Amino acid sequence: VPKLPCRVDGACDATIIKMMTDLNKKGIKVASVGQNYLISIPASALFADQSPRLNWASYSLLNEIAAFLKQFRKIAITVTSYSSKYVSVKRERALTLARSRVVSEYLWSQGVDSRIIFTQGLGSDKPITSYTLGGDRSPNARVEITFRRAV
Amino acid sequence: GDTGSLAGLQAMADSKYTRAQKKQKMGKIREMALKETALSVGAQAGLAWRAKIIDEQLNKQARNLDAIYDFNSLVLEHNILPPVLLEGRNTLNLADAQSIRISDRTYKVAKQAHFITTPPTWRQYLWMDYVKPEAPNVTLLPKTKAEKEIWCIYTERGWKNGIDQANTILEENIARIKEDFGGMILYRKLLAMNMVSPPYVSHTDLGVTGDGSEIHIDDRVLRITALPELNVNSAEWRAAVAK
Amino acid sequence: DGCCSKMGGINYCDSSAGRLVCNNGFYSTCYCTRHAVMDLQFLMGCCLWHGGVYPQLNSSGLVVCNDGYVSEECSLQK
Amino acid sequence: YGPNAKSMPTEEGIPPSANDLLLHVLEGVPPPGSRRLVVSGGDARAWLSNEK
Repeated sequence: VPKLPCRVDGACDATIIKMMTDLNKKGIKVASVGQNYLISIPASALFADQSPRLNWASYSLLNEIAAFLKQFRKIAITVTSYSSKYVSVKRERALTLARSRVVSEYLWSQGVDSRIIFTQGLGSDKPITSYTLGGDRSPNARVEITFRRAV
Repeated sequence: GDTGSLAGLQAMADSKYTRAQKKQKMGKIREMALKETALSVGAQAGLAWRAKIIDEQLNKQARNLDAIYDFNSLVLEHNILPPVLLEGRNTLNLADAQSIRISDRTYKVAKQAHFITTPPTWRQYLWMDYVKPEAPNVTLLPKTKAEKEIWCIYTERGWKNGIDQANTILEENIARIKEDFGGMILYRKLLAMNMVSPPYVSHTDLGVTGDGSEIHIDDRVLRITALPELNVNSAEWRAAVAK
Repeated sequence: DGCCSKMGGINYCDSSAGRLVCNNGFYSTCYCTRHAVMDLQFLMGCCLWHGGVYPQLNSSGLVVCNDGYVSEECSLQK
Repeated sequence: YGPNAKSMPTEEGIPPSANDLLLHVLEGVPPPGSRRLVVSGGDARAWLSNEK
């Protein structure tokens, strides 16, 4: 018992449920089914308007994301980016790809023990709502992270 | 004293030195025993504590260690540990008078190459063994503040000596793993240089064999017939150039 | 030692993956058996990555592992 | 047959194939006459028979 650690390190399910409740009421979608977990971020709170640049206040939200991500034992994390149609196809494809690269690199720089980090963007080909009046304010412009908790 | 030692003997002629020396003699035969005990306990504590610190520090940078010390890339095609070679330059020996021997360079086979089952990592070379000791078992005890403070200072010296001993242990280990890795690198260099015969491995393979109770479907026998060794036919020595 | 705290409590310990199951359907953080996927990155004892401690009864301070190498780092000095 | 025995069982090149005990330890049967061991930290079982 002093020789064998009682649990995985730095873990408390009460902290897990409390911080995911705070995240859900703050505005980030958290979805749990089976052992798989999906977290969705609307883009307007993170980036600038049609821009692959990082707002300064978003670093706190990224740190909260990293703190919740630390509390799980993973193998592979996947990052997907999505947008609305603005000019072209490849313009928003590059915007999604660059945003995914940015968030993946900062996530790896922070301390999460992933083995695989996958990143890709899709542009404006997979909408979740046919209502498309807003631009970057529209909620279908988004970034998803998917993973599966293992054992 | 004995510096301006005529005056030193004249100071020894004074009687207060006599009544200091006579009381100090019985302490002199007494207090020296505790010093080695202080040295031993400081040595044990310092060695163990420095060992724990260096094992933690070694665990801190584990990924870069496997990054630099890739055994697994160095293996040959039939899972062969490469042999070890030693190179020396500018050899001179003086046997006696009327005897001087001169060599330009020399090479030595250290470990002949053989079969292997898994690439050895660094942990059998670089890990420091740790145990936890929890038994200060000292017969001696101080009596006065003088005994306490000399116990303190000799404890400090033993603590530092234990630290130095652990660091020397690390230095010996890192030298050993350095020479092993350098020998393998030099094998690759000389095999490119075409001064060493490659390993040569024969094989036979037989089909189904056994009795009516035991079978093996395919039974392959693999055996190495030629140990890698240096050649002395010097005319077949490959060159080198750069641009 | 509350493992399913802010949960429904402890249901039972699975013996396959060695994890507790809370009363809500989540795998808890705690372990529940010794045969688990459980990370160990530190060890004790002497003669590690060697033959272990030889079972001899040496009066001298040297202890030599079963591969024949001497562990002076655990062997007490003169 | 004479008063002295004779055979030629040399077989100088051929290695032994494998021990039969590997199949029993594959199926999970402990090898006979051995004793169990203690494994903790992974998902494994182990035994010690002939100091092997």
